[PDB]
Amino acid sequence: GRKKIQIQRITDERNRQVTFTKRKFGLMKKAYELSVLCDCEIALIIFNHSNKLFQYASTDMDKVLLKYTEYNEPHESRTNADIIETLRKKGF
Amino acid sequence: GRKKIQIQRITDERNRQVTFTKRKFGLMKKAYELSVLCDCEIALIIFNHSNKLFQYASTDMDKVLLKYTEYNEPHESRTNADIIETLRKKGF
Amino acid sequence: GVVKQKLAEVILKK
DNA sequence: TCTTATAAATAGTT
DNA sequence: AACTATTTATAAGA
Repeated sequence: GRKKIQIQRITDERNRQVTFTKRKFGLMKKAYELSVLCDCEIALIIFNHSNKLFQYASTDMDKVLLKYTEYNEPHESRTNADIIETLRKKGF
Repeated sequence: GRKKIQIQRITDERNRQVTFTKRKFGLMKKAYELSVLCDCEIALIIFNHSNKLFQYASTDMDKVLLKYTEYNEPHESRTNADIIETLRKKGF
Repeated sequence: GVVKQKLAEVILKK
């Protein structure tokens, strides 16, 4: 972008909405590419500020969600805090 | 990158694995930023080629999944085909 | 656990 | 809503 | 597993 932004809540509603649309498409496009490049199945569930649901699935949402329910093994689990901790670890 | 790659499955197992790890972190980072910039809640479920599960949630995976189950309305739903169709809509 | 249970419960019934 | 200057992600090398 | 040159994504303008 023209300028580096801080990761913090956008106050201007229009800007936020504009950002939301563009970055969501951005995010789904990165997920498409990941799913194709590395033969992955991916599901993505987003609730905006207005609790409206936006979903993406590489192929079929219900297939992924059920396979999720069948999973019984300890696996990788990440949250915003993990990501933030991982970024502080390496700035350069 | 050093070169433009085609979006198509990576055959070299090591490369694929290397790409997978980097792009997954890439994807989770974009999800964190979306969730903070636009005050949205996000869950992400990935099954790799080996059907191993990797998951991310902005805050709490179980909270998002339950709110998903409670959803009772037509919403936006996208697949790889939508993305690919939209990439012809754009271009240059 | 119980959340996994509840998710499968609602995808099924469709 | 487009366009583009600049920031951020990443493919290939080593 | 580093590094960086290049590609990609995107913030701010218009």
